[PDB]
Amino acid sequence: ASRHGQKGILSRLWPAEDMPFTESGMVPDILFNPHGFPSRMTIGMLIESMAGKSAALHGLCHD
Amino acid sequence: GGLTCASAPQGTLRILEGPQQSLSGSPLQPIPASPPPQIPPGLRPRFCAFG
Repeated sequence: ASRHGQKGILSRLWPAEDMPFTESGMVPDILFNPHGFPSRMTIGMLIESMAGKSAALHGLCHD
Repeated sequence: GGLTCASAPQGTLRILEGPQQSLSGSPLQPIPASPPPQIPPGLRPRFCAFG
């Protein structure tokens, strides 16, 4: 789950070389479907994603 | 010692302590607004693109 009430079930442990790596070098760690959003309307997982990415890039903890 | 009766009293004065004046101030004292969040000073790109 997350902290925005959005359960997932672990379906497939995908090998790391098959993951979509980014332009910075990073693989992801959990892939989340864009079809869990529009019926559930958790905007708070979007702001938490931007917020935690920007807090891990600055040494900050965000309010 | 007979204690005869008397007429009907006209009015009844009620003595009571006065209202609490000068307790409340004429302006109000609110809790101040929690500030909007600031972009912190000293933010720079620490990630350089590799290679």
